[PDB]
Amino acid sequence: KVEEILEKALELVIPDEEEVRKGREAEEELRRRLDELGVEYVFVGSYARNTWLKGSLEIDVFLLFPEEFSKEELRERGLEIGKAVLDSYEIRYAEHPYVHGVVKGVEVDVVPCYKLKEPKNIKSAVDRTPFHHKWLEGRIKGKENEVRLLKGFLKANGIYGAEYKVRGFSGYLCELLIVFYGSFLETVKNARRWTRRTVIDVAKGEVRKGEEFFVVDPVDEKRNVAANLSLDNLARFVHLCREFMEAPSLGFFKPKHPLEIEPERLRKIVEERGTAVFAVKFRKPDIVDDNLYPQLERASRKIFEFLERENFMPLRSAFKASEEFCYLLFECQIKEISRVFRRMGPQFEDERNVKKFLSRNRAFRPFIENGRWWAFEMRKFTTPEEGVRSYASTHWHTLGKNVGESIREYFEIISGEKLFKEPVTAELCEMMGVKD
RNA sequence: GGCCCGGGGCGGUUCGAUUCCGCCCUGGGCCAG
Repeated sequence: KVEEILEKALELVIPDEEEVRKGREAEEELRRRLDELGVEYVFVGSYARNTWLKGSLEIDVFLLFPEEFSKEELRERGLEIGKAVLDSYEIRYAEHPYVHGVVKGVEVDVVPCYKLKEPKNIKSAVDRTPFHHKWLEGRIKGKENEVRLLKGFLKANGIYGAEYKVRGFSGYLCELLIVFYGSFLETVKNARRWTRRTVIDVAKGEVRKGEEFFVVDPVDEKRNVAANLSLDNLARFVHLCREFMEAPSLGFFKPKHPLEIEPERLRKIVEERGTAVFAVKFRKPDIVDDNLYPQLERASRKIFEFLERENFMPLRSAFKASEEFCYLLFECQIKEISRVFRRMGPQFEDERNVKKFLSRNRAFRPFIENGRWWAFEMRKFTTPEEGVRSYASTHWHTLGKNVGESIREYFEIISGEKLFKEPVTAELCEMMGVKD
């Protein structure tokens, strides 16, 4: 039953003593190092508030800087500090560059920011993290394990991150929800009544109807914390809460096995579906996931849309990434359409336009039907693949700055066996609802 | 980089395009780190 299951679950989300101590001695050594240089800092993030999920230990140290400092000064002293304070350092880049490293074995993030009083005057998102901590540090005390269960849940089912690869619930959003509902269970029990029009103003301890799913930042009434959450993902969650409440289980907190299918079975299935299944392969632009994916979607979409307006009756799109390449997969209901198709002309009454409509020499001689003229034209392509090779070769520019640039220079369309050998059998099964 | 909203030019396609497919400049807003 519910309580039972949550009890054995705490064992998958709560970090064990050796993992907790390791983090401690790290926080310990790090505080020492920063103090021996006396820098004005503050630990924030799930580690600060002991809400981090077992296996995801990371300390996030924030360096407070005067309001007048020029951004550049913040990066330079920020880089300097991290340098002298870390065992190993490697510069990373978000809205502004920062340093990421390791101390006594654990991950550490060193982010520069402005020490400020009162939400406005914030220049970057980083400048808000400090507040979010101050606001969260007092109210979350005594619920960490709830935050954890809830993170483990979302993670287990692939919707925990808030980056563009997941488009799920950011950690902050998670804690914000525990603070509102009081515990994991109350959260799950209430999410079942969530709609795409639901608003959640933690600050006013209220819930209302809006024009989109909106969780208002306690610190900033205009910022939506769940801003990046995909409508579908929001759905999957509600549905996950309804199923969990109906039949609790520990399986909801255990990641689902990759479950890979032998290419031969997968070939039969597509044969059984009798659809056109092909992919568009091209070299992965060497860029960060936050830019790669929003592009892959655009790409997948433009092509999906080229496909349906072209009457190839697309059923689902999908994409995958690799160190090596990128695959835009598709499945159409039409392997081959006719060459002739009908075009709509003007109404018989409109002599002018009709005349011009007939000035176009065509191979088939247009006819009348229901008052207006029609014509028979010939397609430039007759299969989905044939068409996608056309759309891509000429519209690459509209498939995302980077993705589109790599497609322009090189890309190929795959299919058949040659396809179930590529590193994409998994997505294809998801795309096709393959089960068992 | 992506999304949203808005200006000024174009190209293609069409009997017919502000209205489909796209490209230039270009103003504001938002998202991820």
